[PDB]
Formats: sequence, structure tokens, C-alpha cells
Amino acid sequence: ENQILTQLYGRGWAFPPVFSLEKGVEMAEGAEDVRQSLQILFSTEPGERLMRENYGCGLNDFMFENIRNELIAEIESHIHDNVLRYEPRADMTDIQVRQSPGMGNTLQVQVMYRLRGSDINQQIQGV
Amino acid sequence: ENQILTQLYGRGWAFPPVFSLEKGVEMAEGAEDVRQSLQILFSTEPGERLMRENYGCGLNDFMFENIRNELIAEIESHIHDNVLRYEPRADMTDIQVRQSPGMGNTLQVQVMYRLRGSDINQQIQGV
Amino acid sequence: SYYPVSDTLPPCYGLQHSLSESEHLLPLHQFMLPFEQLLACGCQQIAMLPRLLAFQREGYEVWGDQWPFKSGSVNDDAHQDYAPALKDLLGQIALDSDHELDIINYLLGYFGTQRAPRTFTTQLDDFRAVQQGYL
Amino acid sequence: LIERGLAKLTINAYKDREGKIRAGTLQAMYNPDSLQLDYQTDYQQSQAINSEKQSSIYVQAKPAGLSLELIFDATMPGNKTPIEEQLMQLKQLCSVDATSNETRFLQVKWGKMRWESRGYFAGRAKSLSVNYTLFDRDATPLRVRVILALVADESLVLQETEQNLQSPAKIALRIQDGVSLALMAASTASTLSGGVDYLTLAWQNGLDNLNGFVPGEILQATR
Amino acid sequence: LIERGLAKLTINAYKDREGKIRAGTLQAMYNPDSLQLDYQTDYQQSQAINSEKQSSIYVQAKPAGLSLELIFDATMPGNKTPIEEQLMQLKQLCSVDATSNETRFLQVKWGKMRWESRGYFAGRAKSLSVNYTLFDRDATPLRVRVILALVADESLVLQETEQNLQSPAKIALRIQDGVSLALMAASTASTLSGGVDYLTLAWQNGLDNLNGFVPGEILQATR
Amino acid sequence: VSLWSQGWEALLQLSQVRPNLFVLLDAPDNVEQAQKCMTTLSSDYRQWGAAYWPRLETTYQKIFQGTVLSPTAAVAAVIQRTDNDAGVWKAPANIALSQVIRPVKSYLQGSVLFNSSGTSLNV
Amino acid sequence: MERLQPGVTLTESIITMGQQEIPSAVPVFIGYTVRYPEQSEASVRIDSLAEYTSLFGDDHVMMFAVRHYFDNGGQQAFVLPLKDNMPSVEMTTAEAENLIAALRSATVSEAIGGHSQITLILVPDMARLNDSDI
Repeated sequence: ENQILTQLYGRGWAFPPVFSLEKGVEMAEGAEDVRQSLQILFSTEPGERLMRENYGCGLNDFMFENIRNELIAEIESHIHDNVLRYEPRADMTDIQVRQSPGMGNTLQVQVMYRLRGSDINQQIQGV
Repeated sequence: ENQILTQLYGRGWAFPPVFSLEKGVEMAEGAEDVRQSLQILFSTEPGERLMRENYGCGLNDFMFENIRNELIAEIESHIHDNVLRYEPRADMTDIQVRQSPGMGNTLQVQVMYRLRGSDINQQIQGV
Repeated sequence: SYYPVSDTLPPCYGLQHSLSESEHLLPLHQFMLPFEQLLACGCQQIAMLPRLLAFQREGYEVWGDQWPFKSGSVNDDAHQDYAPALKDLLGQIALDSDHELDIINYLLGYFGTQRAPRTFTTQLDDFRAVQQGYL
Repeated sequence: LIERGLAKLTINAYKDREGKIRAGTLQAMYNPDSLQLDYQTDYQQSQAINSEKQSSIYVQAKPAGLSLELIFDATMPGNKTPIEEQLMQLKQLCSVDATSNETRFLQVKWGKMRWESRGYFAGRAKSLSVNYTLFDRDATPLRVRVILALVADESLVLQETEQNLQSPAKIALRIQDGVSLALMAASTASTLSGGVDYLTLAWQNGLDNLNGFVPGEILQATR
Repeated sequence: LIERGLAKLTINAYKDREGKIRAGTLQAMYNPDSLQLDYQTDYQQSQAINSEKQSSIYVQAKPAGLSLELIFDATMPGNKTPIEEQLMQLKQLCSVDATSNETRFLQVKWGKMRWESRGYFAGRAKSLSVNYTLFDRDATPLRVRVILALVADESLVLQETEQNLQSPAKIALRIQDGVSLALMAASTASTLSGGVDYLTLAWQNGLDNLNGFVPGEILQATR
Repeated sequence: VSLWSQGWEALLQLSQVRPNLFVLLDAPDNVEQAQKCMTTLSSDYRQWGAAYWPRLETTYQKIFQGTVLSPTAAVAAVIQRTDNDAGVWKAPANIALSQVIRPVKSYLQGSVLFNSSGTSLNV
Repeated sequence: MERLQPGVTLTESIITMGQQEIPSAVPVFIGYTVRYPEQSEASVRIDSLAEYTSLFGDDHVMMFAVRHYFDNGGQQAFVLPLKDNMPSVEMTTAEAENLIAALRSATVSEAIGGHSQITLILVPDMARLNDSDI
């Protein structure tokens, strides 16, 4: 949880925007900005940002369509070229799309990513 | 053991660097510098010279791999283009790689070389 | 902090090898010793620079006499027979303490005054601390 | 795995390169039998009076070209969509768009076929070759054998960010056990377009010494 | 001799010409059936008004070109690596490296095959031709027939030292029994780019006489 | 010193319950203790084991004080990694380890661990 | 330079060249050697000079014929040593008869006639009697 990765990715506001009485707004630092920069993109849908009209993952335009191998291969293609446009700091390395064992309707996507320029593991969980 | 071959290859320090009270450091002369210039290259591995990063025979990166005809043909290819880069005074003429009759794990390489520009045999062993 | 030049050489020369396993190890490891102490004088004198240029000077001691190798190192083990003799000729730096009186003449020159001339009734040990507290 | 059903070829025409405006789709009746992708690169060999070293320089990497054939039919009892409807839909993708005064950008895709790490084949139609055979006596065609030839025109905001993940502007490096600064600054040249010098690597990290790093420390190498 | 097992084709991509940085490997599923190496040299015939001697001068030696085809498959029960994984790995070798802004340097090698006195074929990819056939109905391809075409780009520090062992700057010669100095200085012209004159050969060795050498003596012929 | 050998003789006996079992096992970091436990082992099932000498200093907290770790957890992954591509017939040595900074003991201190005539310990 | 640990350690021992085994031309060198250490067989096969010098001694007239045989391109050869003493610097007439009486002996005729691989014989020790023989 060091100061070095802040110099590669910068400090920004945390996506749960919780404000504190000391230190002001909680700042998402370097390795944790790039994870939260992916959490903002998957959580907004395109068109509801104000002036940046096409920003956000459109997974809404293909749901309520049946789970087959052709829908799964359309998610991995869509989720790959969208992180390329709106996330320059995180390179994707694998996408795993599969339907859950418990409930058959829901399917769970898992994005594995590395940060660009750096191969430094996170020590433990936090911020 | 003449002064003529010194004029083609020069005098340098002997690789066992043994210093003497007369004549200073023992100098490897012309025909014997080029043999010892091959003994330095096979004995260092790349990366442990200080600023010349890629200097030395990397036979370490393929050992503990099984003796077959595909490992033997990769040694003769590696030991040929490495003497071309780091030994301009000695031209290779044959490589014989075979595993020893006594111990089956060890394999013994034999590099046959001529010196460039000169076809002069050494009379007897020495220095 | 000083890191030895005998570390960066290739390991086939045997400087980080086990001591005196082969006989050619010891005449090589004494050859790197004079060119090590010349570089170890250069690493001390940058670390002496807060001491060399302080205005509250208190010392005879100038350029440096510290041994280059740490006491656990293998490079210390080679010259362990004459490390007491080499450290004591390294204590020739007290003979070079006239140079310290030429810096006080330089440091007093910031405030417009030269140092005092050297007299015959000095008692040069007790003369110098008067010249030190003057600065 | 999950199901068993035909994935079919779809060509989506976009008015712009980025893929934001849609101009219409066309799903194929029967899929192509084969898909041929042709790449090409131009190399010019340097001539020199003095030396005789064989060394060819790099000039240009020509874009990819996909070549597929389709068939459309109305003879059979299973299919009833007329071929005038589908060939009008296909020629409107190989067509000069009146909004942008260029042709439209096609995106061929079907199934889990990645076209060398893209889910689609973004490019425009370079040729098109309709071969009508077997008309009815009403002169409605009942068999049509189109041969498409595309050339790759990919978006630029996608290709801007592949260069940044391949050769970034800033690198962080983890040291490991007695690699020197002269050795570590050579490892930066793998991905920094000429590595940082071993002094200018030590100045940027604020090194107190050339060997003043612990093996756990992270160095930074910007250019 | 020692063992009995298939050696397989490997293409190692390097970012630089010398072969120091590595960009990734690709081992072939099945080896190529045939390997075709094509050399070529350009000769221009000198025209002259006076004479009619047929004498063609040498212009340039074009680099070598290796042409191999591969097949990739996922139909069979023995093989399970998908062809999207392998064709993504193969196109990343015929690709513009973002570090050096050129293509990458490939080194094809397999077994004891010397490619005319090199263990590898150093060169870059000039063309590449994927021919997808036999898709699944999931549209995953199950057969792919790539045709590679390379052109030889060899390292320069290797070719600098082949010229020095072929035509060295300094020669030492052993005399043998009544060859004259006029005869021995013609034998230097085999490997000294125009032999030393019989006077300037005698001046360099410090000869007291033009015939003042014993047959055991070694002469030296520098240029 | 014999407490290590009482643990190795328990482990090599445990690899005799059924056909395909192997045991990767830790060697003591002290060099005198390693040479004694190599000589005074005296089990009749010695070929089912392999000992990897230094403890790895991985990059997990408590980069400044990385946690000192057994080496055999990394070798079982590279045994599995060389089984995937080059089969069981390929030797698992000479392959890089991912998350480690340094062996906590020096390499030159353990040069007496390899013996070509006696019991040799992997370094 | 650690010679017992696994790695790349260069040695001074010369291993043999890959022999071509020409069947119809292989010589014997029947001469005086200085060592004579071989106790198993009668006539033994050599391949290189560095194998010969370890196997038959050094600095004699028969070594320089083997050393010149391996320079002109020969690759295999047999050596049948004479069991008597190595002669002087010059050959005396009392000693030069001891060589030719050893060439008519059945001790060297049985080793040649029993081996059935040799196709030509030669003595390099006959030129030793070129000085002061009479």
C-alpha cells in the first residue's frame, strides 16, 4: 500500500463518495483507483452521463436473451473492446463467463486484469 | 612459441591472474591469448559481468534437460553463434557433443578451432 | 556506505568464493586491496562533509581512516593477518591535521577575518582549540 | 456446451469508424464454407556501396483482407425471403453513405470466432461479385452467389490504447537479490524504447547511492 | 541415436535484431511437410560501344525467403488447445511491436536442421495467410491452414565477424622450400583483397634480402 | 538435530501406503544441521523424497520484511507446470520462481550440500 | 570455478573425434616405445596422439611418426610395440641387428597375422639406423 503506485495512476475520488471530517473526501490511490475505475464503468450504462454520451458498459442491450454459447461469446467480445476504450490503465488478461450453479438464470462474468507498466502484487485487501 | 603470433593477436593478462615478483603479471601471448579468450567466455555466464550485460556462454539456461538429439543439436547451434560474437580471433571448425561413457548424466562438448589469418601449428604444450 | 569492487567481479575469479580453496585466490585478493582503499577514501570524505564544513569544529580528524570491508565479510577474512597493521598506517591522517587549520582560515574568511599567524610559543594542541572556538 | 444451435454470419454496417451510429444489419441465410484472411508486409532492402550486410528495413504493414462467399436461395421450401430483399440489403452496406460521403464500416461477426483477438472483423467492402443463376420464368432469381472482399479498417481509439499497454510511459519494477543497477536498467529497454541510463534511472528514483537499494524496493523508470 | 521423439517447429519472436529481448514463442501442433528456401542474386550486363565481351557485373544479393505452411486443429480427440489461442499467438509474432515501431524478428528452428549453417532461420514475416475451414456450429474453427512467408533479416554483429575470418586484416604464412618471394606474395592475394607487393611484403617482415628467408621462417602480410 | 530426521522418516514412511506417492520435504537452514540430517537419516525408503534447501523470502508483508517461507510449495507448482507441457519425463529443475525476493541463506554457504557420491540435497 | 556442483566446467581431457572407419586402409606402427604399459592385448588401436601419449609414453622417434600420421588425415591406426629396450641416440651395429631379428620373430608375426583388420604395415623405426650403422 505504497506511494510508488500513486505516481503511476494518480489519486482520485473513491466511487462510494463518502466524505469525512478529517482528510476531506476519501481518495482512491494508485492501485485502487484503477480497480474502482472499472467499478464505475460497469455500473453506468451508456447515455446517462451528461455530455459524454457514449460512456459505460452496455450490457443492458443484450439481456433477457437466452444463455447459449453465442451470447457468452458476445459478452467476452463486448467486455474486451470496452475496457480498451474507457480504461487505458488496466489491461484485461482473461474473461470467464459462466452461469451460476445455484440459480440458472443469472450468469456471472469475471474480469481478470493487470495494471499497465507494473507487475506488483497487492499485499492484502484494503481501501 | 614465437614473437610473430603476438603481432597478430596481442598480449593480455592470463586468465588465472597469478602475479609474479619478476615480470609483473603473467602475460598471455599471441597464440595462447586466443585459447584463454575462449576459456574466459565459457566460464562466465551472461549477466554477471558488470556493464557488459550480455557477455558469456549461457549453457546454464538449458541444463537439467534430458539428453536427446534435440538438446545436442541446440548446443552446437548455441556454441557456434556465440563464438562468432565474442571471439573474433578464433574461427570454429567443428563441434562434437556426446555423453561420456563413464557417467551417463554428464555430456562433454569439444570445440575445435583455428585462429584466423594463420595456419601455424603449436610445437608442444606450454603457457 | 561502501560496497566493495571485489563483489562486482565475475565469480570465476573467486573473490566471493571460499577462502584459499585454490592458491591463486590470495595473490588476486591482495591486488584489489590498494585500489579498494583509494575508493574507500572517496566514500568517507563525502560522508565527512557535514563534519568537514561545520562551523562548530572539534576535531583533529580529516579525510578518513576507516576499513573498507565490514567485519563479517569474506573480504575481511583474506587480510585478517595484517588488518591491525594496515589500520594503524591508516592512522597517518592525524599527521595531516595541518590541513584542518587551512579550512578554519577559509571558514573564518566568510566573516572577513583571516586566521591567526602561527607563533613559536603555540603549544599547538592548545593553540588549535582557541582557533576552533573562534570560528 | 450449453446449447446446440447454428450461429450465423451477421454484417453490421456503421456510419462511423468508432462504431457508434448503426446503418443496418444483414444476417446470412447459409454461412460461408471458408474464411480466408490475408496479411502482408512490405520490406525494402537497403543498398550500400561499402558493405554487403543483408538487412531489409520495414516500410509498411498492409491491412488485413477477409474474403468470404455467400449463397442466397429461394428455390427450396424451407426459405421464403426473396433475394431482391436480401441483395438490396447487402448492397446498402457496400454503399456510399450520403451523411459522411464515404462507404460504411462493416463488422462481420459470428459465434465464438475471434478474428485474431477481435470478436468482429471491422473493415469496409473492397469488392462484391453477385452471380445470378437459376431464375424463375417470372425472372425472379432463385440462386445468387455473392463473393465479398473486405479490407481492414479498425478504430483508432482502440489502437491508441494497445500501444500504451504494450509500451507504457511509466514502468514500476521489483528488484530481486543482487541484480545491479547496470543490469536492471538494461531490463527496462525491453519495454521503454531504449532503456533509461543507469544514472538517469538512479536520479528519478532519488537513489542515495548507485547500490543503495534493498532487494524488496520498487524502482520507477519513466521516460 | 540417443532417443526417438518428434522435434517440433518453434518460432521465437525477438524485439531486436541481435536476439536479446524475447517477445514470445509458438510451438507448432504438426510440423510442416516441406520447407522451401529461395535465394536470388541480381546481375546487370555491362554494355559498351567498342567491345563485345560478355561480362555481367554484380548488383545485389537479395535476402533468403523461407516459405512453410502449418495446420492447426481441434476436431481430433488428442488435441484440446483452441485455435483462437494459437492464432492469437501467431499473429502477435507478425505484428508491429509498439516498443520499436517495427515488426518482430522471428527465429524458426527445429531439431538438427541447419538452415545453411545457422541453427535457426532469423528473419521477419513477409506474409501470412490463414484459411479457416470446418467450423463448429458454435462457429469455433476446427481446422486452420496458415501459410507463412519469411524474409531473412540476420544480425549484423554475426555478419561482421564472418568477413573477418574470411578475409582477415593480418596474415601469417609458413614458407616451404624454394617458393620465391615473388611467388609467395601472389599466394597472399587469395585472402588479402589484392596481394601485397613483393617489395612491401619484404619491408613489413624486415627482410635483409629478397631471398633472405629460410624455409622454416614465418612471414607476415598485413595491409 | 535428530528431530528433523524423526520428521523425515515419518514422511518417507507415509509415502508407502499406496503406489503413486512422492514427498517434497524441507531441509533445515543451518548448514551443520543439514549435513547431519543427510547422513544420519537411515531409512530404507529414501528414493521417494527430495529436499530443497533454502527458505524463500516472499513478497508478502511481515517488501521490507517479507515472510520467510518453505520452498516446497513453489516446487510442487513447477512440478505440475512441467507436467502440463513436457510430460513427467522432464526434470523439474531450472525453472523460475514467481513471488520470491531471495533465498534467506546465501548460495555459496550451501555449496557443501551437493555431494556426487553421497546424499545430495537440492539447492 | 566449482567443479563438483552442477554447471559448465571446462576440462583439459581430450575426447575422441568421430571416426569414419575406412576398412581397407589401416596401418600398424611397429617400433620401440618408451613406456610399454599395456598388459591386456598384443597390438592396440589408437585414435589420437593425446590418447597415444598417455598410452605409449612421450619423446621418441615413433611418436613423431604417429603425430605426423594424424596431421595428414589418418584417423585410425594400430601400434604393436617391440618389447626390447629403446635404442641410443645413434644406432650401434650391435643393436641394429636386435631390431631386424625382432622383426623376424614370431612374437610380432602372430599379433599381425592374428588380428585380420590391418591392411598395410610399416616400420617408422628403420630410418633410425640411417646414421652410423656401418
